[PDB]
Amino acid sequence: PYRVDFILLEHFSMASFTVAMDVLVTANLLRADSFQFTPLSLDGDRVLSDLGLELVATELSAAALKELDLLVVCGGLRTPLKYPELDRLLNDCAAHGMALGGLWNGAWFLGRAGVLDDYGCSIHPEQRASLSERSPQTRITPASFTLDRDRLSAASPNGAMELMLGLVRRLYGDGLAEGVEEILS
Amino acid sequence: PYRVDFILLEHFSMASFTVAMDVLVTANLLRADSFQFTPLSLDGDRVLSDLGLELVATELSAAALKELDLLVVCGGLRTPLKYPELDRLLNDCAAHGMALGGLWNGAWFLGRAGPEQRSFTLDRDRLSAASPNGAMELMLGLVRRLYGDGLAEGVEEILS
Ligand SMILES: [Mg+2]
Repeated sequence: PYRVDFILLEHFSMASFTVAMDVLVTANLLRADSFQFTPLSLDGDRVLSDLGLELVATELSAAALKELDLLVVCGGLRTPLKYPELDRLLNDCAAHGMALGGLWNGAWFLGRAGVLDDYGCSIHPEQRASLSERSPQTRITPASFTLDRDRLSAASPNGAMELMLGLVRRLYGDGLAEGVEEILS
Repeated sequence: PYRVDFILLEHFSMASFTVAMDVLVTANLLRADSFQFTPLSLDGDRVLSDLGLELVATELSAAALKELDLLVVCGGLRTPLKYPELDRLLNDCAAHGMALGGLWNGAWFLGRAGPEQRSFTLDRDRLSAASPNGAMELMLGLVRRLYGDGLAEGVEEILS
């Protein structure tokens, strides 16, 4: 069971998050227990999305990240660029051997944390300039998603759907991913 | 501001419900105070979506259904075909002319009045949709009607 958790930041792109989840759930629909996932919050059991809706989430536990294969930072247009704690948290997750990710502008955070050094990534245009300024060793891919080793990132909802399809393809084959796509699309 | 409220039933289609909300929030981005909305629950302040995620909602209230210009029934595949209160309450809302709608198979509950056979359709003041994509056009038509093709076309360019 590939374990992936999503850190939902305030004003996170709901469409980015829900489409990525759809892919992982639909994958399970055709192939049992392929993925285990959990929405996570840095502070609280509720996170507000860019749609005004709040989602219930588990309060992140530095310890309970240990059993993870992938930690994804979910941001959005109005997502505040703070959360200084994410820097050592992601660095340690990177040291531990975890794959790391970001939707919409989550790559900005992976960038500041120094975990995209000599890696490609996708990020929303609004934060492209800052990401390059803070992380010179990070390359900006001229496309909506990026699958570079253990660094997965997307700049848009569609990029996020392709990103998780890329993940499904890399783990269980073109067969499952192609099947997942048929249902969703 | 036009008022639309969504009743989220257990296992409701998240994708279906979210894209609908996207159209409205987006319209508000292009034209302030265009819409107002609230997710509603028959029991508890939390509802399990079809994706395993739970959204915080507001428990349904009759006295509240006074400033509502539209009410929608959001359902999903594994959603149970029950909820008795959906007869008195729906008919009561129709008893006020109030607009009513349904997403995915939330039209079935509409059938207790007027593959769950029983993508979208806008019939006078009774809206419907049987797919996430149908939910999009559904709310786009709502905008096209209450505000025109201009604002409606603008929203369509953003979501995609
Ligand atoms: Mg720092």
